[PDB]
Amino acid sequence: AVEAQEILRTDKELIATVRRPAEAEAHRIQQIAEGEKVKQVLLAQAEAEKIRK
Amino acid sequence: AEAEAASVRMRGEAEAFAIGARARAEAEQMAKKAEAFQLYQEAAQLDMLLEK
Repeated sequence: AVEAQEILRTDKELIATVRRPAEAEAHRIQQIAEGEKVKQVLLAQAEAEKIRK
Repeated sequence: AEAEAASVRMRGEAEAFAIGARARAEAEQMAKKAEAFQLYQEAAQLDMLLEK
């Protein structure tokens, strides 16, 4: 029974330790990727119209 | 970029107009050169040859 309670505790600990940080990291990566994509698109548009003019 | 393009456009247009100005001046200039050269006899051609 000691080890069964330890199983439950380590399940919850692994959740709080790696499962949620993984989701937070995924959200951070996709947010930063969105920012970088918008920045690159705007810079490319600026360069293109520079070349056109 | 727009400012640079306007700068290039205006400077190029000005220098092209200046080229046209010297063009007209040089044409009206050379017309009289030809007119003057028309009145050259053998003495004048001899002078040119002995100067060159």
